[PDB]
Amino acid sequence: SAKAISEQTGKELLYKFICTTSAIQNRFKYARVTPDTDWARLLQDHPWLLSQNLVVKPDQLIKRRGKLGLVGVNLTLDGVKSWLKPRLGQEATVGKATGFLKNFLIEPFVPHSQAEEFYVCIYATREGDYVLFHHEGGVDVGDVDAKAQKLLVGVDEKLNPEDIKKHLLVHAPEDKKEILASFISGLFNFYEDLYFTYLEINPLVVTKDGVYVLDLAAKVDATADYICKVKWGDIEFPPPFGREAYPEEAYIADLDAKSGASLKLTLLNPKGRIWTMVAGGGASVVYSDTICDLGGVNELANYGEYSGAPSEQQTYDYAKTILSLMTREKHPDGKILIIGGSIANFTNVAATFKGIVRAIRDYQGPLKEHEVTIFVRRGGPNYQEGLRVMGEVGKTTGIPIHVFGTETHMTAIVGMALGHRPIP
Amino acid sequence: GKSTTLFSRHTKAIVWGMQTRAVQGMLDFDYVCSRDEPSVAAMVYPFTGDHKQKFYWGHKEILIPVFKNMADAMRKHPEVDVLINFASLRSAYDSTMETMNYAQIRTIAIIAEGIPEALTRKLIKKADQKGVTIIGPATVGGIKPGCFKIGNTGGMLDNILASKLYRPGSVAYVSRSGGMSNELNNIISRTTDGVYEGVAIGGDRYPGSTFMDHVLRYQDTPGVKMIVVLGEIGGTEEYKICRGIKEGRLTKPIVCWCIGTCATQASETAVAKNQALKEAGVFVPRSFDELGEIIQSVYEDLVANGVIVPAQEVPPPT
Repeated sequence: SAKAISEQTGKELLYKFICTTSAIQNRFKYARVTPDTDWARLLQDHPWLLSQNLVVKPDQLIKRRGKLGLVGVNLTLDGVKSWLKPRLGQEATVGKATGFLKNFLIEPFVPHSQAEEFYVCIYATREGDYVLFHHEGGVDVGDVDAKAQKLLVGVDEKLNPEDIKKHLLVHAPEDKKEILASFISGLFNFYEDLYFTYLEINPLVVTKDGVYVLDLAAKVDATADYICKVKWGDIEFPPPFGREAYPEEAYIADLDAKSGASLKLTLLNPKGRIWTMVAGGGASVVYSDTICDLGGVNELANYGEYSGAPSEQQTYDYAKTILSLMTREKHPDGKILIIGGSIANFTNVAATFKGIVRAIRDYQGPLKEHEVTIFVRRGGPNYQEGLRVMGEVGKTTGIPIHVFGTETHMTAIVGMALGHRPIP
Repeated sequence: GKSTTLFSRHTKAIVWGMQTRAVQGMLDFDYVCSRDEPSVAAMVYPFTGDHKQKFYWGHKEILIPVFKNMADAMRKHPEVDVLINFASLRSAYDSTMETMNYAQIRTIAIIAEGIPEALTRKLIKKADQKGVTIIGPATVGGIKPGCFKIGNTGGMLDNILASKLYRPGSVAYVSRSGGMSNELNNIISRTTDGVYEGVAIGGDRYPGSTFMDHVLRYQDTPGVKMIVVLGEIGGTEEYKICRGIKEGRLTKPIVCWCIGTCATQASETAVAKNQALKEAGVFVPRSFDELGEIIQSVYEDLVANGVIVPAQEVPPPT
């Protein structure tokens, strides 16, 4: 899928790889600041921080930074340090999202007029890539999708420089059409070469001195790694602005990275009494839907899946993470584990269930202490053997474990688990 | 122009890749369907020289040729009109593009997950130009009971038998997931006369073929008496179904449920889609939990009105 990259990542790639006759100013003049930054070392590595005034802003995939007052503009290095004191390491809220401001970018301030601010954007659709231009960019740009000139570059077609001039740039200052045209041509070749699916620059600034990339947001098609790795390097794909990942979420992501199997875990409410461990992408969505539909949204602890034929060891490692997570605190009403899924096409149900069984066995004591009840519904290769050892580990440990086959409607166990219907 | 009928009991396919377990799965399916002949005519694999591979057609032993060059395969098997492409994600683009230089091939299933979106747009562009139907990428494929099964679709014979996918029923379906495809096989076989055809279009951003592509085929296939679509939050594909019904292009009973109701643009939510389809006269259940019930309900009405006449169960061969 397409994944966002940081502004600094996007700018670095652009400065490194764009090919344009138009002169791009302040190339590579950026410094990254975190709460662990050694400021004497940073100054020695970016002496340019003393040569002129600066701009500082968070680089954490937050939009509308300027208009929401998250940008410190035209400051001295000390003024940047001052502006950072009450913000860096502190919580901030943007829309319905809250998180710590912990990653900032410092760049040189660029004196310019509003008339020197422009808007450019490129983005992917099934029918090709749209290129957008507007002659009035910036925080004040407004509903740019309604206003911008737009041009579709069709699949396997070329962006014609004459179209850029005769259609995209019709409203641009006549003395800037040439530099703007060269830049956009270059930007598009770069967009295509590095497998971007979204690339926005707002404002793009052009003065007598040349072109400045003041603000950048972007996504690339992450599946293109095998093509672009030579240019991308160790590209990082940051999560949305919000809370930090839990250690267990990071562990599962690392599990995921190490195989063709899909292993995903996101905690919604770590104290919720309803935990799931579902096989199948669609299935995991449907079980969550079902739980919410039946009034359980506030007790829904997690969502995720284990898919694509994971091995017994992988399922063991996934399961033991869930079992640890659900035995941190007691709930007055005990807890529920939904082990569900559709009917697999190639996952070895016997192999994966053996993994879960091993995990249940290692956590049996706390599972009894936490009054965990387990419901299981699953089909696929060797599923009969899987359901057997699962029922069996219930008897052996004294943990209540109700197992069902394809005769039971996939979501039926949710109602059983919540006491909305009887257990057959 | 694109075909209405992709497969039949006479379909012959070429399989690209070294996938002997999948090929044997297809032949076991073919045998239990009482096909006259194996559905796989040949294989193509550029990483080895020509040769033959041993398979079983019932209790009999047979050899399937494996070609190094696709052209040899096409030319020696002019009867083949389906290619199933098991190429890895690094090989999937070129091999699919090359396949479409041979006009006998009307349908391509592309299995691999992880093909860059911009390469898939080029596959789509060429396919639409050539009149070729693409199922996938990132899909297990699809299945047409009694006729043809794509690669691993429908699991083991155990599953093929339990859900009676060895003979046709009257219900067609489309979904993104093959995970959910198998569940649909199961739900449909317990509540109706069974699946007529099922397709999984795959999970990529730009599928080679869309929900509406297949619903149209189903609409134009006499054997299909009702249609089931398992939709999903995101994009506006399902609205094309609404318009089709309102415009009178789509007339057969359609059941649809969009998953993702609990994900908490506005028209792209499962909630909104479910509600709009319902107002358009699509049979939409209160929730997935009632999907089987409503399918069964629509089916029983079609049986009462003589629209569906349930064939008689004949046991399958060995």
